[PDB]
Amino acid sequence: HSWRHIRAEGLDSSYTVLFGKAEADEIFQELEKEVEYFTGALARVQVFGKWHSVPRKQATYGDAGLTYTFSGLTLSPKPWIPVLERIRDHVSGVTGQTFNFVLINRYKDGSDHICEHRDDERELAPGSPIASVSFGASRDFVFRHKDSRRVAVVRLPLAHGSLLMMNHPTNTHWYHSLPVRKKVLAPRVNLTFRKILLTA
DNA sequence: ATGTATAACTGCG
DNA sequence: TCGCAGTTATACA
Repeated sequence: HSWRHIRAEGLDSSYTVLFGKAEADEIFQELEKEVEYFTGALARVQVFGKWHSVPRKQATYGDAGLTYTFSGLTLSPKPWIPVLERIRDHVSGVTGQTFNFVLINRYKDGSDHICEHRDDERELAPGSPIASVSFGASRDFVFRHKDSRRVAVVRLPLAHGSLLMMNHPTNTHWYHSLPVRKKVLAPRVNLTFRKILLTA
């Protein structure tokens, strides 16, 4: 059971394949059944002064009593469901890391995507990581650095059943997108777990 | 108060 | 197809 450690100036990440085809497939199907995404008005964001709707499908889940601002739109996460607990318990029992909140993204195909984002936030616990889990289609994850100087970009194929671990830094211009890959045709579900403040 | 960042898009090469 | 340039009008640090 092996890990890859990702390092560049300001960057610390740890990719691994947590799940074999045995359960990752079983879980993927159980996710498609049960996960309820946001629709219409709740699936919208304000970026650069306009409202758009997300080129994907989103959901939030978590412990009771929390709120999460996502790009100028604040909701309360839906209570946990048996499959999300089932996963979280596995991640936690392996990473020794607890989480109260997860943000779920379904991408129907290679043009369903997400845009460059800094985790720069004070909504996360003081020193705590972010666990990114993926199921379905293998898709590229991208890290870009803000600058002024020329240091490279970190591309990463996130496979069916794989865990990516990222540390939250308090001072980093590392942005993360998951760009369009037109050639991809299968669906992809992606759950990033977080530890949220309860102050909200 | 005055600076600065933005989870999205289109139109180029 | 893919990546990079340029947003845009409030929001908030």
